[PDB]
Amino acid sequence: ILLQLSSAQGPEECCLAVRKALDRLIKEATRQDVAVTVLETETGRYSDTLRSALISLDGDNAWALSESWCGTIQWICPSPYRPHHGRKNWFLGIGRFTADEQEQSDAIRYETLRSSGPGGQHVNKTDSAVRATHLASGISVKVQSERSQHANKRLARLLIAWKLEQQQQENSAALKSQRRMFHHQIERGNPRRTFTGMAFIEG
Amino acid sequence: MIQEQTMLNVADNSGARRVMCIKVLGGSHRRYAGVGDIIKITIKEAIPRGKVKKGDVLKAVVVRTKKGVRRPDGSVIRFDGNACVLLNNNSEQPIGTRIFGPVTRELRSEKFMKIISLAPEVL
Amino acid sequence: ATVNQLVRKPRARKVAKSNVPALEACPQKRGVCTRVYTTTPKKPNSALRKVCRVRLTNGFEVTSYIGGEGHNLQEHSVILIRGGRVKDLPGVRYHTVRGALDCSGVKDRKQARSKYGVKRPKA
RNA sequence: AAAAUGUUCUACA
RNA sequence: UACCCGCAGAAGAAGCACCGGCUAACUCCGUGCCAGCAGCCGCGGUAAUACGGAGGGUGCAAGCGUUAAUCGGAAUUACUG
RNA sequence: UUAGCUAGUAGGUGGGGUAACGGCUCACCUAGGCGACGAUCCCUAGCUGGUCUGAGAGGAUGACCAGCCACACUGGAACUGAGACACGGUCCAGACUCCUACGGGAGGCAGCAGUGGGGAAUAUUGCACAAUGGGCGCAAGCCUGAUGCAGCCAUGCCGCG
Ligand SMILES: [Mg+2]
Ligand SMILES: [Mg+2]
Ligand SMILES: [Mg+2]
Ligand SMILES: [Mg+2]
Ligand SMILES: [Mg+2]
Ligand SMILES: [Mg+2]
Ligand SMILES: [Mg+2]
Ligand SMILES: [Mg+2]
Ligand SMILES: [Mg+2]
Ligand SMILES: [Mg+2]
Ligand SMILES: [Mg+2]
Ligand SMILES: [Mg+2]
Ligand SMILES: [Mg+2]
Ligand SMILES: [Mg+2]
Ligand SMILES: [Mg+2]
Ligand SMILES: [Mg+2]
Ligand SMILES: [Mg+2]
Ligand SMILES: [Mg+2]
Ligand SMILES: [Mg+2]
Ligand SMILES: [Mg+2]
Ligand SMILES: [Mg+2]
Ligand SMILES: [Mg+2]
Ligand SMILES: [Mg+2]
Ligand SMILES: [Mg+2]
Ligand SMILES: [Mg+2]
Ligand SMILES: [Mg+2]
Repeated sequence: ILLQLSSAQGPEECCLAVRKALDRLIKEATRQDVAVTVLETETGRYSDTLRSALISLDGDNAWALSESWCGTIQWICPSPYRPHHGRKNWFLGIGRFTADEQEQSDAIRYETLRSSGPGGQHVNKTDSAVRATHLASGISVKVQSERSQHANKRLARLLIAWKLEQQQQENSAALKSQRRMFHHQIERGNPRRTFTGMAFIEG
Repeated sequence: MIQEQTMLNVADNSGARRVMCIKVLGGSHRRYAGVGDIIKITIKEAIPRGKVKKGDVLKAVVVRTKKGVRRPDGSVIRFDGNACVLLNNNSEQPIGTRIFGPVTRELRSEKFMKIISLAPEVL
Repeated sequence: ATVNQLVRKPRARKVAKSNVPALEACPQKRGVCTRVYTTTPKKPNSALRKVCRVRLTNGFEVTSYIGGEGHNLQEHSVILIRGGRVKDLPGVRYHTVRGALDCSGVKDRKQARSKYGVKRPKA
């Protein structure tokens, strides 16, 4: 469920390794009855190389697959892009994220009161501001930027919608930040699994 | 006869020097706390290294009042100042381990027998 | 250089500071691993060096190297640090003593054992 | 007249 | 008690560090910039006398290494200089 | 990268005080005294013989042993006394520990062992006053965790296997 294939800070060989490990995981999920779908996919200098990848899995068997793959993936291969480089231990990271959220229901609750900063007798006395509250959210707004109750109530509906939209936005943005931070917490050492050669020959 | 905003001295060694009653507990619209009464306090002054800290909101039992206590024969015992013993919010047991100055018999009850025992003198 | 100049202001000796200040001139210090992790050596080396962030009895919060192959250290492990910088890990000026208080000896090691806390194998 | 930058470790007593 | 005499029998009694240069002492195997070493210079990415084991060797030895600390080397506060 | 400090302060007279000189203290008078040859202030620290290192000059150091100093739960104070402002004396105050019949009392291992704690780390709740030394005593003798010894530890040096 929502893995993140990353080459951390490793070079184009780590990106190629991300592309090969993604294919290998495709093949394993298919033979193990799990479906794999790419969601976010960033590429390296070469089109066949993968800077990073975001993956959606499915099922209870998906958890077993994610447990077999999460961690550091080591690829033992001499560089195909740098002929006599010397380093041959490109390391990957695979880490599940579960960037999931629920669409809290439209259960807005309205309370219409007087307005702040009145300016006038009929205003001092009329109740035209509308304070809206999203139940099971914690979002309470107070719209008074109009002459009449009804316009404020409509603006309050739009503003509850907009504040839930932001809540979504900061939520997804914190997931963004977490996903990049994954790219900096990948220990290029103890491999969960090690593949060798130019054809990922073992597991 | 302690009410909200009243500053009490601290008859224990919890660390606080001055506390303020912010609520007289035990009844709607209750005005005053005498000796033996539990009040809510905020700590206004404390020693640098004590069990309690400045600004802490906790409980206290009033042990001395300048208003005094009446006895069944009509006698009254007054004190030069108002003083309380700090108590834990939940357990309502004293926080300090030492009671300073005298206390009175109105504390003689299972709630504050520890205070009574620790007190140097009980009027 | 002049004798008069030296009389007025003598040869000031170069004060030398310790490169193991957290030991406070102690051969070893006991500490608690606040965390155990791996890091990358600086150029031109490549590895996961195993280090522990350790809080010592004297309050210092330092990073220590965990030498030998394999270790059993986790958080809240109580270890000894002896000092001695690991050149290619910047900011790592102490070594964990293998075989001291929580840190195991290195498994199946046969030579330079005393350096790794390994008991003499019996045959 | 105008002319910017440059990838990486590099072997050999 | 020291000390002396008798008894039995080689019996009861050897480890630690190091071996690329500094610095005395080198090979094989495992490993493949991993694991690891390291005081410095630096080693390790398949032919590693530098990692880990073994054989051999070197130094010390009921001790041997490491860490800390002071002086030395440092004429690197220089009076000598 | 602390430059000014000082009013009993510096000196004098006199009185008092001390075992004794003395601003030691007091009264009065004078207006001085210290400071760049570092006063004052701040931080650190027991000092020495010595110890380690060093060719030496130096640098570092002051564990043990010996001389000196200071301290004796913290802060004060005096008493007794030849000698103390007194480790195992007194008085007071404070913190802490304890006893209490709640009125009030008790205590101080930085003596030797030992315990807990702290710590990387440092030992036995031993034997004996036989010796040396000390107190008291005419002496016998008593007392002496000084001391002599023993225990534990490769902690060091040396010797041996
Ligand atoms: Mg108007
Ligand atoms: Mg109206
Ligand atoms: Mg060795
Ligand atoms: Mg550019
Ligand atoms: Mg050689
Ligand atoms: Mg080695
Ligand atoms: Mg190679
Ligand atoms: Mg090889
Ligand atoms: Mg070598
Ligand atoms: Mg030196
Ligand atoms: Mg010199
Ligand atoms: Mg006189
Ligand atoms: Mg001191
Ligand atoms: Mg010299
Ligand atoms: Mg004490
Ligand atoms: Mg005292
Ligand atoms: Mg007298
Ligand atoms: Mg004295
Ligand atoms: Mg005593
Ligand atoms: Mg003792
Ligand atoms: Mg102990
Ligand atoms: Mg301890
Ligand atoms: Mg014992
Ligand atoms: Mg005797
Ligand atoms: Mg006796
Ligand atoms: Mg011995």
